[PDB]
Amino acid sequence: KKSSTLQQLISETMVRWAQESVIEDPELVRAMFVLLHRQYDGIGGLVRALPKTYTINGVSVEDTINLLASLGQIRSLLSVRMGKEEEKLMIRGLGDIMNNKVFYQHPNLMRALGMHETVMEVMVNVLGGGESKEITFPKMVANCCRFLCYFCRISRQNQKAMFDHLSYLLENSSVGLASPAMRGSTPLDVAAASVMDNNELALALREPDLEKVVRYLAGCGLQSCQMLVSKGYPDIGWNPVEGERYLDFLRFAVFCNGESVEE
Amino acid sequence: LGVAQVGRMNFGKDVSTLKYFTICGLQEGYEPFAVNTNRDITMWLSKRLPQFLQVPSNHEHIEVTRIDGTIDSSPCLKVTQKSFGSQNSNTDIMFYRLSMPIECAEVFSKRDDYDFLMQTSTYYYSVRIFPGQEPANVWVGWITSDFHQYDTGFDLDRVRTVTVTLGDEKGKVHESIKRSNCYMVCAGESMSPGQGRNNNGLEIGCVVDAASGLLTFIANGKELSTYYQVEPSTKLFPAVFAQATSPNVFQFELGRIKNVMPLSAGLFKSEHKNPVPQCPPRLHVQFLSHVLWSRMPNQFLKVDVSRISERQGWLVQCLDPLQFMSLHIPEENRSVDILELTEQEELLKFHYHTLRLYSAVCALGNHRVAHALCSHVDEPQLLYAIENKYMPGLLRAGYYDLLIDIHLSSYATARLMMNNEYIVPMTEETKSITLFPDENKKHGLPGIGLSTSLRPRMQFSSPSFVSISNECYQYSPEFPLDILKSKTIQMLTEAVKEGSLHARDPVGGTTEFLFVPLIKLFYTLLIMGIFHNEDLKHILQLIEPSVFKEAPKEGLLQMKLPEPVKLQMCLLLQYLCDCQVRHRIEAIVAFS
Amino acid sequence: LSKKAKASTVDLPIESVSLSLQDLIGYFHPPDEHLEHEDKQNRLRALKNRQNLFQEEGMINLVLECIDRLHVYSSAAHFADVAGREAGESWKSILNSLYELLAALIRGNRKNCAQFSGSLDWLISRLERLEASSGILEVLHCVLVESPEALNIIKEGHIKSIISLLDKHGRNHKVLDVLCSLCVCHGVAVRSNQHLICDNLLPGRDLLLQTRLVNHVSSMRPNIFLGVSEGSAQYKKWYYELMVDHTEPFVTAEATHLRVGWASTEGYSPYPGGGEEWGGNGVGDDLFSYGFDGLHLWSGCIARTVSSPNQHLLRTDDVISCCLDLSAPSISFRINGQPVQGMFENFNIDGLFFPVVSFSAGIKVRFLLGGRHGEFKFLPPPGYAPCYEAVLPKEKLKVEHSREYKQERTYTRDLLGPTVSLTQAAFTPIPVDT
Amino acid sequence: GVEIETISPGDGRTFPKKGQTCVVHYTGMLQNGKKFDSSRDRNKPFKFRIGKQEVIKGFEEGAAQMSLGQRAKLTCTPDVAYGATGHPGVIPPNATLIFDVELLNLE
Amino acid sequence: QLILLFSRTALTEKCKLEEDFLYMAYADIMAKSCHDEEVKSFEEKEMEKQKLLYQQARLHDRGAAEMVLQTISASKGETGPMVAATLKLGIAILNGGNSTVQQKMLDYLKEKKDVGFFQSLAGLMQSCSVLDLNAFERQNKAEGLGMVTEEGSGEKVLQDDEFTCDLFRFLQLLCEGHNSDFQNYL
Repeated sequence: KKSSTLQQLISETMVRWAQESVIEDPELVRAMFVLLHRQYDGIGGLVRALPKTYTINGVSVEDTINLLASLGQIRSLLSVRMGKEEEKLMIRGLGDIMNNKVFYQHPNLMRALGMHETVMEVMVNVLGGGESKEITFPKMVANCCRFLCYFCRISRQNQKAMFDHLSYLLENSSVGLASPAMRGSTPLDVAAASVMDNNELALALREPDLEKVVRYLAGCGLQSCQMLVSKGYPDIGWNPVEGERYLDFLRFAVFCNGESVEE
Repeated sequence: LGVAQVGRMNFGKDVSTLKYFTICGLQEGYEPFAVNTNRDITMWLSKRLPQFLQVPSNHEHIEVTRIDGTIDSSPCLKVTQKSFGSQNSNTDIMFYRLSMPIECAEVFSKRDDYDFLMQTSTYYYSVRIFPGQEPANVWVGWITSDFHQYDTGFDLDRVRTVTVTLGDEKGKVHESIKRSNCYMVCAGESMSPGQGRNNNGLEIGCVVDAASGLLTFIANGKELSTYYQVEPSTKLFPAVFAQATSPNVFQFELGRIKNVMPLSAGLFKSEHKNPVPQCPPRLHVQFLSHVLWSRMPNQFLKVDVSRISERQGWLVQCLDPLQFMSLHIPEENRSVDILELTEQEELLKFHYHTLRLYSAVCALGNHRVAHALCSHVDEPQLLYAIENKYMPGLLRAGYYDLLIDIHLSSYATARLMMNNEYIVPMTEETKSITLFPDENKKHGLPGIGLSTSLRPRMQFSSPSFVSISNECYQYSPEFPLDILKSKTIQMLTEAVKEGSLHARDPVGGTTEFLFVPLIKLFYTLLIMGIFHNEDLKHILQLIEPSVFKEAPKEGLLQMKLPEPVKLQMCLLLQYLCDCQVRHRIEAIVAFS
Repeated sequence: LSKKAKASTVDLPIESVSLSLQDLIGYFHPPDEHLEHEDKQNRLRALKNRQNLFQEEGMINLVLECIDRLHVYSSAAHFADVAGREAGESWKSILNSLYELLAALIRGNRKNCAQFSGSLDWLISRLERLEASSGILEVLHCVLVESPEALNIIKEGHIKSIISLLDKHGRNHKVLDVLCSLCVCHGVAVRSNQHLICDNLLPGRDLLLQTRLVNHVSSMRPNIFLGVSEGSAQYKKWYYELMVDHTEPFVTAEATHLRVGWASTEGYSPYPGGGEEWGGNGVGDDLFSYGFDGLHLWSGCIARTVSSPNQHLLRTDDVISCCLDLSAPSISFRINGQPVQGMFENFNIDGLFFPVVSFSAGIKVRFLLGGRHGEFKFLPPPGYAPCYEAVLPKEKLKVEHSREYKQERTYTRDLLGPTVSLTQAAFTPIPVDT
Repeated sequence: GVEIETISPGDGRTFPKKGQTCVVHYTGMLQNGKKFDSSRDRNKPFKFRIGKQEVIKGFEEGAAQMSLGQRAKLTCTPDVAYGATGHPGVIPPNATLIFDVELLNLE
Repeated sequence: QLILLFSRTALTEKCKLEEDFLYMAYADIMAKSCHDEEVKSFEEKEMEKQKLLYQQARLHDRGAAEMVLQTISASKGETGPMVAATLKLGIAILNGGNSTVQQKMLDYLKEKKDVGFFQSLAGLMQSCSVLDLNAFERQNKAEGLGMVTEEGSGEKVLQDDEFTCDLFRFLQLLCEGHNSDFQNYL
């Protein structure tokens, strides 16, 4: 009989092409074999699609459309070099996303869309391209950290999802530590909010992660603050401003829900 | 064809038209030249009208030497006769010109001083006739782009000229304008004393006032009586017409005189305020030549001529529109049909890279740059480039990519980025969705159906450059999407019909050039989702008729496609599979 | 040598440097394409290791130092004046070899391209020099493709210098490729670079080849050939009219073309002179033809606005009467019987003149040639004769294409060679001197 | 400072007024003769409201002095069209614009 | 062609072995095909052995052993799903002490003088996990306070038992049958 089905037709076409010619293009070979695997693994398509499937009521359709448009703008800003106009657009998109009610009402959709990962890599771009050469675009780092702290506070599962990015955040836990008016807007603040008042996550905290913070605090206790002495502050031997903020994260790591995590 | 000779060439596109092919040519196995072709062969003929082209390095008569400009010497371009004093030398007047023109002002206003040098619009170049070369055989001055007069006997009296005399109502001529393509003087008449060249090379100096259009000539430091007045916006090319009486003929000196700017400033915009004379590599000597081909158009205007009556005279009637895509060379003030670039390789390559730069400057949602580019490349130009069958393959691909990037890429990328997410509202339309269209468990055609999953909103902005608003810059420029759909469908149908015959004349010259741009535009439209119902049915019939028959012409999948075409058919099949997955997800949500 | 020491006493290893540069380029030659995958991978690994070792030993700075100390001399003649004549001969070759070596050292190496950012500003400053432009451009392209830090450091001045390279050196596709690489690298677009390139290149419309759609324009002429010569049996004054039965102002996005007037031939050849057979050119687009579109007088592709009562573009039911005076060169027009306050004068009369109309699609016009070939709507000006009076006694007047090729089947198309000169157009009676 | 050539006459009676929309087809050309904008190319009539500062002032009064059904040539000096800054990417600085404008309808 | 694509991808120069979904899918497909699994007859046992040998030949005739060695070598001692799939495919093609596969694997290594293969093997062994009292006690405390377990297996303790077992089973199959040459080569 004839193929009568798209899956059968695709399988026959790929097999026939491959056995007809020795394909010189590795991209063509890869595409054909991916398509063949998709035809023979139709279950896997559902397995990958259903976790990304969300249903909403009719009343929330307009708000979901607006939030999706904002998320699309933010996602499309990933393919452009970060500048002043890009910073403004990303900030306004984030602001619209906070102001949207769906962000609060449906944390599961918000997590399924991978908004936290998008804002994470947006912050990663600037951190990599402008931590060592002084913090360029500080407003982006502050806004991204504020968004990520609100994301953690929305739901416990969002906090657990952000807990998986702890190692990178603790690596970049020296971005805006000495600068004021950025309290609650630094990667250390996001790291603290990823573990704040969660016994399971506090227990899941490892020893090397705490060792990293202890080393940072020892460095702050030994060496003065370069940016403060550049602005002209008197040169004392140690760094109270950064030391206090590291001590705050250690406090949040060791104390949970009125009790002390002994481990 | 010789003088008064009439002939006809038959390429045997229609084999029946060949008179003697059957008796001789057919049995021996010879094939008609145009046997496996779908469209008429483009015929190139010898150009009657000579054009200015750069002197070849292998030219057997003329050699051009670019003498560098030292501190004490101006940059020089020396034209010499290679084969002089030997047999076969051409003792005919040779017309020379410089590549770039001086452009007069749009509106004519009614120790060197630096302020004067900066505020002046007067430019100067000089020509040195070497000793031993008769100045009566040498002419110096300016010409326009309209100059195409190749006569072995040239004199200033025979130059083409016209005097437009605009008059008032009662008849007074309030202005009279002389127009010509040759504003030049003879060095022989400038040599009044005589022996002005033998002791030292005769030195004609050409002075042009771009602000007033006044052309004055100075010879050996004294100002000649002959002068010219040109109209505003006239483009004047430095030109020397000389008949060689010496191995060394003349020299293009690019120097400057007191209170006058060198030619380089008026030629080049970057050097507008640079009093030091310059001879950039762009400036080169060109000569009038007859070795050039001309491309006969594939189609001509259909015009009917007949005698209505003795009283009514002869009727001339043209009613069917016909257009061609014209490529303009800026510095030479010339225009050629873009279809000619099948034989000018350097222009074709430069224009393909220009199209690539156009596609790159507006890449990744640069909507303001796309709006700006809509001025340079208009939608009728894009449509003509997309549909034309005689277009070069490189330009075809470039224009397809330009159309996609300017008008479709942003929304296509947004939909591709939101593709793997299924946010479906729970409405009556969603609840009505089922896995199978009817009781028979037979899959419906992919794409066709009712999909309620949320999708990005498609918005476009009108590209108008007379408004002063700024909200229009966001959103991609608007395009006639329905016309694009219909033309893409008909092109795909024609390509499917023609490619099965394996013609030796595919659009663009290769099967890849024929299919890859068309299939790419088709895939972009499909991803955007502009196609709806019956259009998608025609699409599925074209792709694979037997499988997608709705409840022997072969489709694309079994047409022996190249690897690049296969790579895009894989993308199309991938999108169809994604559509099926989305339909399954929506049916599951409906059951839930 | 720069310290003005004697050339003879100082040693300059010209031949050794040239041979080592050739050997070094061979050392850093990239793997060839026809090789197998494993061999190509091994060669690529060896090349990468060589580049890394050279960069760690800082040979790029040494090459830059040699290039800088060679650029102090502006020409091979200058270098042969300072150093030896052999050095002057080899100066250009050594510069080219050094630039090729730099390109080979930094090609495909992300770390080397990132370290060359500090020197990129130094590199672009010599882009204008003709002896190093190609090498500098190749190095710039190699750095821009690999390193994003290069795009970060590139600024408006560097972009304007790159564009001035096109402006001064002419059309070069490599500069366009460099500009393309300046916009997007590794899938990330630099919007500032895009905006700068657009705003500094596109609006000029003087370097890139401009493109437009032009309506096809055809010209139609009668058989009559009108010329003036000394002692010739030809009348100097002629008159004809054009009837505009219908015209559509916009059949397409471009305005409809409709021009009427007189045109002349080059010499005595019957073929119209000065114009191309096909294209968008019509009456008045060259210095051999003279036109009137209802609002302007056209000659040499230049239009001047001419006044007229109720002046307008040629519309339906318009009468255009064209007068040609060959005794004193003059072409005058009268629209709808009213004089047009403008005329062509003092043109070249060494040729044959004929009536001509140029048009695009969307017209319907009628020639009124006088007599039984059209009835004049208005009386001819005194002295002027109808154009039907110029037909030779045996020939028959007809209106045909001005050019020899028209729309027809290809195999039925009559290809035409050069036509004979129409010397018998002007009958000059020359008696035999006796 | 708008130079008005008439190509085709209009009724000469129905001029645009305050608070009216003008429906026009226009073709924009630089002084050198190069087209930069055309509503006929897009095949859509252009609409603007008199006195709302929606278009450049040269084009504004150029259409205002016109009549219904009139085809006119509008020459806008740089002081009434984009100034010395120009339009980025389309109109160069200090450019004089020529417009072929037809007043199709007033509504 | 697919096995050659995988081999070329493994032989291409990368700093890290990127995860390839096509590879994880097709390596699993090939591994399952090569094994396809109360007293039974001797003829039945021989038929099973011959069918297993034919299924393994279906792959190692097309270059599967070289590809699975190349992937392990390119892994550079980094534990991952790619390495786990490669080890499973190697075990599938090496089950039963397949002498032809052992000879092909030894000959390829001897010809190419591959040091990265053994370096990656040592790195993978060093990266293999063990029992963790600290993690087990933290999990027990988390259950004592009664929080819901995200995973009940406590996989943080003994992170990759299957990966460690597959890694050592691959090396055991490499020496099955008293293969003295490869025993000395290791």
